[PDB]
Amino acid sequence: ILHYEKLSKIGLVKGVTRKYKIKSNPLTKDIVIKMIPNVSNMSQCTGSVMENYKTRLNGILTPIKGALEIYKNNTHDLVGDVRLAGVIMAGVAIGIATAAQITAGVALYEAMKNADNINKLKSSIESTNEAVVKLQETAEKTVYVLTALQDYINTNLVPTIDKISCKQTELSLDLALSKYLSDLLFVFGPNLQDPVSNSMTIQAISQAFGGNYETLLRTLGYATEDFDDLLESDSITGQIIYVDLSSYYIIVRVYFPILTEIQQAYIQELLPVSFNNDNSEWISIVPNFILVRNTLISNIEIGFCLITKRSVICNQDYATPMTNNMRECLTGSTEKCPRELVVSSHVPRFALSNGVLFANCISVTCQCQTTGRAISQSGEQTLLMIDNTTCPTAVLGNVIISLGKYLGSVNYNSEGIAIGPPVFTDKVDISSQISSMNQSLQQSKDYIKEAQRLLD
Amino acid sequence: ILHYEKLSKIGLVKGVTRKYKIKSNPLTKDIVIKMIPNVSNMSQCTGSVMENYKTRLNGILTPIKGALEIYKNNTHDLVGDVRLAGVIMAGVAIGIATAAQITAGVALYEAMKNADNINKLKSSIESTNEAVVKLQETAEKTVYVLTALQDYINTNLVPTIDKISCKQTELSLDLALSKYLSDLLFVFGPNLQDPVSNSMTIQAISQAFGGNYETLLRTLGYATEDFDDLLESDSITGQIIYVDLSSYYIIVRVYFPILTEIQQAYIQELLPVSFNNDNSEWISIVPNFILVRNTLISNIEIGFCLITKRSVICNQDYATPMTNNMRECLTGSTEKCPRELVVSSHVPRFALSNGVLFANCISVTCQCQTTGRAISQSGEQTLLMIDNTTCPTAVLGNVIISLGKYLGSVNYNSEGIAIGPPVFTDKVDISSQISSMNQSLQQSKDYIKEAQRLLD
Amino acid sequence: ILHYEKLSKIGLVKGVTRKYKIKSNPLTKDIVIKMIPNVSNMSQCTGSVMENYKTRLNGILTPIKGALEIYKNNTHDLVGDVRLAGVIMAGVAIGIATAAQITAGVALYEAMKNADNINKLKSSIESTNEAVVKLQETAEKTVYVLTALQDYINTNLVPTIDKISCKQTELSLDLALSKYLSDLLFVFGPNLQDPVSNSMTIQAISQAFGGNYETLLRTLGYATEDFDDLLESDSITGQIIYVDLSSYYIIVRVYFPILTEIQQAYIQELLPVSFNNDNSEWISIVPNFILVRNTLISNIEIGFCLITKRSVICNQDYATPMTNNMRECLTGSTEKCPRELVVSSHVPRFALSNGVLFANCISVTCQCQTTGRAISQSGEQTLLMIDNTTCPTAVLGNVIISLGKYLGSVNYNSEGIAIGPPVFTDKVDISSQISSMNQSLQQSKDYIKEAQRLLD
Amino acid sequence: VQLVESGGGLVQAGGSLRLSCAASGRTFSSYVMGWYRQAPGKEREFVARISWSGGHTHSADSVKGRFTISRDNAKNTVYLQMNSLKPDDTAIYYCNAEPTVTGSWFTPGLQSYWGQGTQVTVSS
Amino acid sequence: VQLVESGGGLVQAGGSLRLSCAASGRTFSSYVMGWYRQAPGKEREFVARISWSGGHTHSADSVKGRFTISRDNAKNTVYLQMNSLKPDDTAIYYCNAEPTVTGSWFTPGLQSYWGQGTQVTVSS
Amino acid sequence: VQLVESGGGLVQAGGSLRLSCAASGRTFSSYVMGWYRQAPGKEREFVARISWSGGHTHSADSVKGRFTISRDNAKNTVYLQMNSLKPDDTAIYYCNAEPTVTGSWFTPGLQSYWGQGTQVTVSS
Ligand SMILES: *[C@@H]1O[C@H](CO)[C@@H](O)[C@H](O)[C@H]1NC(C)=O
Ligand SMILES: *[C@@H]1O[C@H](CO)[C@@H](O)[C@H](O)[C@H]1NC(C)=O
Ligand SMILES: *[C@@H]1O[C@H](CO)[C@@H](O)[C@H](O)[C@H]1NC(C)=O
Ligand SMILES: *[C@@H]1O[C@H](CO)[C@@H](O)[C@H](O)[C@H]1NC(C)=O
Ligand SMILES: *[C@@H]1O[C@H](CO)[C@@H](O)[C@H](O)[C@H]1NC(C)=O
Ligand SMILES: *[C@@H]1O[C@H](CO)[C@@H](O)[C@H](O)[C@H]1NC(C)=O
Ligand SMILES: *[C@@H]1O[C@H](CO)[C@@H](O)[C@H](O)[C@H]1NC(C)=O
Ligand SMILES: *[C@@H]1O[C@H](CO)[C@@H](O)[C@H](O)[C@H]1NC(C)=O
Ligand SMILES: *[C@@H]1O[C@H](CO)[C@@H](O)[C@H](O)[C@H]1NC(C)=O
Ligand SMILES: *[C@@H]1O[C@H](CO)[C@@H](O)[C@H](O)[C@H]1NC(C)=O
Ligand SMILES: *[C@@H]1O[C@H](CO)[C@@H](O)[C@H](O)[C@H]1NC(C)=O
Ligand SMILES: *[C@@H]1O[C@H](CO)[C@@H](O)[C@H](O)[C@H]1NC(C)=O
Repeated sequence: ILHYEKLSKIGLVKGVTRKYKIKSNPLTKDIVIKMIPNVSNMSQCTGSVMENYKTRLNGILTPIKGALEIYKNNTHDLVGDVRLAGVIMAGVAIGIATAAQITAGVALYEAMKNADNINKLKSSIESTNEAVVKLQETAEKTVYVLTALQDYINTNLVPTIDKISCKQTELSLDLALSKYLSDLLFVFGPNLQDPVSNSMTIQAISQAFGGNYETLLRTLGYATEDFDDLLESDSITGQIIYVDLSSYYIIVRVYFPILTEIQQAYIQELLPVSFNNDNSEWISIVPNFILVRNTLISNIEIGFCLITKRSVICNQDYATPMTNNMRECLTGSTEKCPRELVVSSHVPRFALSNGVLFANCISVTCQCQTTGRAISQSGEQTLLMIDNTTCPTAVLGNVIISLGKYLGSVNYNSEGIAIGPPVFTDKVDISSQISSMNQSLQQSKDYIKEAQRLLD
Repeated sequence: ILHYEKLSKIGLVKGVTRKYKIKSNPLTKDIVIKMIPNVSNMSQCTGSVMENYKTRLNGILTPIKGALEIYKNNTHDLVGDVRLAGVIMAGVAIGIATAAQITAGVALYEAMKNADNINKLKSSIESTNEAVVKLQETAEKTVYVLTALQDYINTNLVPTIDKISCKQTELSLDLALSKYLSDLLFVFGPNLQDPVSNSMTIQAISQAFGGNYETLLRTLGYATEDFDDLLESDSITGQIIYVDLSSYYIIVRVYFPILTEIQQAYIQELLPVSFNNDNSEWISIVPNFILVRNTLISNIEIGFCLITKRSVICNQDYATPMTNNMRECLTGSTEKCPRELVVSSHVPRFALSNGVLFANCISVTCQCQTTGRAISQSGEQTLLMIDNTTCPTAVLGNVIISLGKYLGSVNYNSEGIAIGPPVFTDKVDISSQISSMNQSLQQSKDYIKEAQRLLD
Repeated sequence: ILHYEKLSKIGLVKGVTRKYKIKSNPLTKDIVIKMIPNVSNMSQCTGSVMENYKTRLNGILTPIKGALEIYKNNTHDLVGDVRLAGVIMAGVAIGIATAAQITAGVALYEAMKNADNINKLKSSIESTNEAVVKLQETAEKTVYVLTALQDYINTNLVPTIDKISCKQTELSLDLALSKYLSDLLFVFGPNLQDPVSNSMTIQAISQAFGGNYETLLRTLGYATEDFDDLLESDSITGQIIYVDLSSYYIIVRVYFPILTEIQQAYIQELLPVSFNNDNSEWISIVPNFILVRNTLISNIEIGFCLITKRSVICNQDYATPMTNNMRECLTGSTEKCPRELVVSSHVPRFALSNGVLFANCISVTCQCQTTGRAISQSGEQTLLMIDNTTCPTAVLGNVIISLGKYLGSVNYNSEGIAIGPPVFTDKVDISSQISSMNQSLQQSKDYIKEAQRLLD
Repeated sequence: VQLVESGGGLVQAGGSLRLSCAASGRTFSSYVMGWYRQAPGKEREFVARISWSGGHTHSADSVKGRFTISRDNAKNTVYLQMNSLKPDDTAIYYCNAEPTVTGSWFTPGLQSYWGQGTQVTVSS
Repeated sequence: VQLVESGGGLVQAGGSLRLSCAASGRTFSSYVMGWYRQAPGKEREFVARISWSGGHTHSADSVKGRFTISRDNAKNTVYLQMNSLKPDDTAIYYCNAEPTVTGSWFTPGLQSYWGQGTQVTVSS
Repeated sequence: VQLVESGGGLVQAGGSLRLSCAASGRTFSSYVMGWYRQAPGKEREFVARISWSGGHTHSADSVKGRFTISRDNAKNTVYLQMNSLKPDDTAIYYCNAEPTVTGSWFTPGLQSYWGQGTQVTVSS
């Protein structure tokens, strides 16, 4: 669709085409995180530290529970109908809520039914004594418990209990609990005012467990090649289903997606390169990633996605509209494309695509050793293309490259093209540029008003 | 003030009103951080490691002290007057300084008088051997010392001193000091060129103590319910008062605020929702938090503040001005409000406020089960409101909600409104859009200039 | 060059002049990072944990090697010529590549020659048993090996092997390996799709070694006073030269720059201060750092550089162009400088430069203790300058300052100046302001079109 | 929508099978397919899952390498290839189909379809 | 500005008191109020602090739970309610008032005001 | 471009020397200068480096404090001052010059110039 060879003369080069793939249909598994460790092995040297700890940690879980009780008890199961089965929500009592938040309210109720099975294991949860342990939910199902600091207690304190004094053992425990709380607050502190939401990435939830999210995922028992990609694309997420202030454990439901490609959609990356105009170097200012869907052109805010070597992985659809004036650049009207003046000493001056070099040879010593003659561009040409029809191997700086053959028009080096208007992109410049335009318009507007009014 | 029910038809919904609350009137407490640990328990296996360490760590404290001496000896106490008591600052010698920095220079001198009491404890400071220890400043007063790594030495190395060789004990110590320095530089390296400034948040200072800022605050002995909120709004801050290159401790003064509400001020959040126009979906582009003070409307850069469920906590006043063309939207001239085209597949299409749904029922299958009939909007309507007077319970997607009654004008579903101009928000689109405007102006300007000149 | 004293009346003050210095001519040293620790001291309690670990870690190194093999075997040494000596690159096979990436391809080949010497030590690499060890590459050269977790195994597990059960020892090992992988993925996971590039900062590479980059640098054996500055300016970098899936070690080449000053170039910082106009406080909106090269004025995106107390350190040239309308402000045409309305309660209201105060005395209680008389500005003056010719000592708020003498024009307090147009900088305001301008232009354009068409 | 499983039966331990699920209607080109099995005296456990294009698969770690899954959009079928079956693998196998959804992580009442199930058993 | 404390005296250990500070002038609605006490042979120590609205309070951990503070902007007073006094609680108690300031974390010469102080003592 | 070293010879252990490298041409004002030494039976090892302005220096840790380097852009020379030479310091010393480059961390074929080398030895 887009006119590559016209677009190329203004300092752009065709990048690698990437498939567009996104999250879909997540699976669910429930796990319990126990925030307070077990110390019965050496209780005689714990003293009061565990009472102070519980007094503080209770102070940060109670706001979460209070915010979650709203949806958890202002909703009911539908009765009196058989054509539809589902929940019913007391909108009058909920008051103000977003569509996404209301949807999470349904998932929470749907999950609460299963969480109540785990709630019967309360006596075993309190008796754990390893970092990871497996419990029989029923003869038919099992749940995994992850303990915050049981490894440190089992490894450093329990063995040295005879050499270090009882006082210093207690103190060496206090520092660990305090360090852990100092970290935990960044996730479960006041920043978590909407725990009903189901979008918190699992790397955040895992801060309740020393950040060792690798084990927290290994316990799920799923396996796929996409595992490294789903992690980095922030697609794996966990929702807080239940919390119990009498034992300091939270139950989280983990959602595990499977990736899907989107049909007839691809992302075209564009490599920019500086070019000559008059005596000045210029760079065209156009979006670096162009997204095509069903031959419609749109702009993607790619900062939210993972740009792998072959495809772009996004946790959700991130397309955004494009001004029609800009679209005209991509469909071949180079007069529309803005350009910014180059004033730094180092900026890219050549690139390679399909084995053909595009080079701003006015600023780099382009030449080819097959004949030893230099390559030179006159002031009329913005860029030169180099291929094996002119010379088989060429040198740039001191890099030596062997070249392919160009597939487009043979006269590329002799056509030239109509370049567009200059623009400045700095935020403080923009704030000045808007006012400067307004003053210029105002001088013009006063002319029309006077001629219409005074010389009607 | 602002005209909600006109504003609503362009895809906005009234969010939760929040009180506006800020820092005030901090208290001060002084504490010592000792950066080099004590190793006399096992000195024979330290070898040379402590001399190399001191050689490096001195190299990063000396640039801090050099920047602090400037104010510490170019200032004097006022004499020869009794109408005022205070400092006097040698502006000729200070040379170039900001107003905030000069103010912190007064605080430094005011604090230096107390720090010199702590300076008499130098022999005891060097003789600490726990992670926290309490010292008598006088019979009247006490200071706390926090030691960098004393727990690790007391817990891992001192017990194993017999089983591990002396060489590997020295090496296992060297790694720990080097790890600590690798972290410390991110706060006390070159980024801290202005240590006189009194605004460094205490989470940063606590990097001198392994980031266990919870103990560094527990030692203060203050208690308040606000404690989690003052932390997370970054309102608690520490100033470096003194440093001693012969013993490697710094004295920091901690400032502890109490919060205040601001009278007659509140923040109105607005929930956006997409709406139909023509066949296209649109989103109106207006500031999502509107700040009202004494019925002046102004714009807040809320990213500097903490949005709790009931109030916004800011470490200082963050209001900013609003363009009068934008204000005209909020006081009800919907013709002004810009809108951006929707081209992603998923963006919010309904919301709830006061138990009344606002729904873009052209794109979600709105219906109500009390009769089983569908709800439909014609192309003239941007949104529908749904309430229990049209039908008591309604379905969206497959969420089922029970509804309140609307308080405003009864005819909401029949008015329609004058929707405003389209706009595109991407930074590269803006960099195009200014130039396109300029070319359009220039053709117009040339018409006036020629007519005025050639046919004068 | 720039007109400080005219520019000063609009609320700007001359800051500290800083020298401009940047990275140059880096040196190179090669080191080996071994990612899997050695456990032969307690192999009987490792069980299957090492097989699962290798199975996972292999899964993240194989994509790196695959991306690196491209340049490593599609290039050859030049033969058949003596006028030039160098590599030759198979551009046909490389296909698509940026100029920077191609350059790194040459450096990789140049380094691969030396890496093959290290490749012969494979038997010794696998037999390491300390966190840091030195190996004889030849009788003439030595290489350093850094092991990921050898200290933890040597310090916590190897001594307690008799007190803790074999099962719990194995489990306490598993948690450590899993924690390490949880951290490593943020650097070597899918975000590292271009390992050929030579710009990755060493603080990132060091995540393969617990982040203790201090030791990874100490082993290089270089010493310089710039060491703290090169670190924080992100100028030190490491390139992955080789990887071996049979032993899980990577070889990285470390580049160590030396700083260079740029001739006839300096950065002028400008301190902003609010000023009075009508009854309103205003702030002029101009770039806070002005970069002058050979008396040309340009704008620097200083966020990429380190602003030390005496000079700015940048890892590369960061100049950017400036609109000529803005430049006119700096060369003395104050009518051009935009200004934003002040609506916050706290904003700077005075500053000190060369011992002379510039103060917005309409908002602060300016006065002189030498006489006790207050200082007052009429509505015609934007700011007042205070020096020892008017008062030897002055008070602001309750700060007491002693003042120098002004070197410029004596009548500064009586001249006044022509202030510029108002502007609003919020991003949502800009999105509204562009459309408002367009509507105003359109009403004007329709006038010209109609008069030209209908009354031709 | 109707699904039907086929090819079950009895095999010697260490044997192999090719369980085949067949679909109906034109809509088959967009459904996430998968398999669940119900061992006697155990809850229905997940086995494998496959995207619409067949380029992406996900499965329980307990069957990693042991089992492989593929789909054919021309025949409108899903194939599960089992190797080295152990005695514990005996269970009823159910074919599963689920319409593709994105955006929200949860979708209330998302319509799911299940096959009729088929028997698989292993003899020592 | 003038402040006056009232209601001191002697209690048995475990007793309770209502120390009351009263203010003057119309300006009272903006001042951060608080209390400091001075046990014999000790520096003046902090007790409690209360915002203008009474909605926010801050206190020494040594008196957490034991003491509570409130203010009344119609009477222009501050009340300190003490429970279960220990023998160590004996001190002079001072009422403290301080104008609200924000922005900078330090404010040179910010005008404090102090009451006259009143006596509290505890018998075992 | 031509470089030439001078001032070598023999000194008693603990002695001192002033090795002086001299340059040619007007281009000397932009070249990063430095010294490399070749101990018998060892690879050429780095000693010191100095920027164009002389304001920045870099050197091996093995010679920290022991050696100091300076340059003179008027004379077009580089001076290396050695103190307390140990027996191991005996080696051939080579003067090195390298044009200033920035931007990329690597520069293919960057033209480097080397002096003729000079002898230094130490007697116990
Ligand atoms: C803790 O105590 C239990 C018995 O109460 C014992 O089985 C276990 O071994 C102890 N922990 C360790 C680390 O020895
Ligand atoms: C229901 O929610 C409210 C609101 O938090 C709470 O007070 C109450 O305890 C909850 N439970 C019941 C049974 O009402
Ligand atoms: C030029 O490149 C093409 C590949 O695009 C190749 O087929 C052809 O043989 C090359 N010709 C020469 C002379 O190198
Ligand atoms: C518009 O373009 C003209 C050149 O045609 C230029 O002089 C002027 O500065 C530009 N103005 C704006 C506001 O872009
Ligand atoms: C260190 O030595 C002192 C003096 O003998 C002793 O009091 C202290 O307990 C020792 N520390 C440990 C951890 O044993
Ligand atoms: C302040 O003291 C330091 C240390 O003695 C000294 O370097 C500095 O010059 C002193 N200040 C002045 C203005 O001399
Ligand atoms: C409608 O909602 C209001 C609450 O806003 C309630 O008082 C009223 O009873 C409801 N009416 C019906 C018919 O549901
Ligand atoms: C201004 O509005 C018109 C429609 O009235 C539109 O065609 C044009 O593209 C707009 N121009 C700018 C610069 O916004
Ligand atoms: C590990 O074993 C080696 C012998 O194979 C021994 O020399 C070394 O001391 C052991 N490690 C420790 C920490 O004792
Ligand atoms: C060369 O590179 C290719 C592409 O990765 C790889 O398959 C091959 O093993 C490499 N080595 C050789 C000798 O071809
Ligand atoms: C005023 O300041 C100058 C320094 O700028 C100083 O030389 C002069 O003595 C001062 N005069 C008085 C009267 O303070
Ligand atoms: C332009 O300036 C006039 C005053 O001269 C002002 O009323 C108007 O709002 C401004 N418009 C824009 C788009 O800046």
